[PDB]
Amino acid sequence: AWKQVEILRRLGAKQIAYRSDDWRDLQEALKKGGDILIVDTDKDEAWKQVEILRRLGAKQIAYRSDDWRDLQEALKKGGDILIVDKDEAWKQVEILRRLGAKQIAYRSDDWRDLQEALKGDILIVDATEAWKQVEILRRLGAKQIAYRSRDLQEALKKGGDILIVDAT
Repeated sequence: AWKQVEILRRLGAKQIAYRSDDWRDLQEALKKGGDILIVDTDKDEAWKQVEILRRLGAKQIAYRSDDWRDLQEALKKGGDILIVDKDEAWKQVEILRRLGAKQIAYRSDDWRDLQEALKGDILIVDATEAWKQVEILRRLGAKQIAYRSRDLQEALKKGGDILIVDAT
């Protein structure tokens, strides 16, 4: 894994995101220079990993949950980015924004649902002209375009602002 992030940052990757079940991966990706740490699932254990990473010196904390009652409590414990995963989501992100959230994020594998999220947002993409959705959202004026899991090398050249890496 460390050899794979080395070549990404040796390429034009300036922002790298990490996420896995073992917090030791979070704990040691922070020494490897990981820009952003994602937290995924138990509520109590999640907010425990937030208070420690903030004290471990993490510069960018991210929390993800479907229940917007759970994403408001991570805001207080140290979460810097809220990842919303639904027709009330536009209202769900409205409460969070008007509660102090400066960085919100929506994630989906369809740019139709991400353009709809354009109304501080991150436009996370799940993938499987495959990695060509960036040139669209960039033409729509997106400022933070993230990419999540070989296309990672390609989506960098396309213009993905953030890359997201997982377990194993």
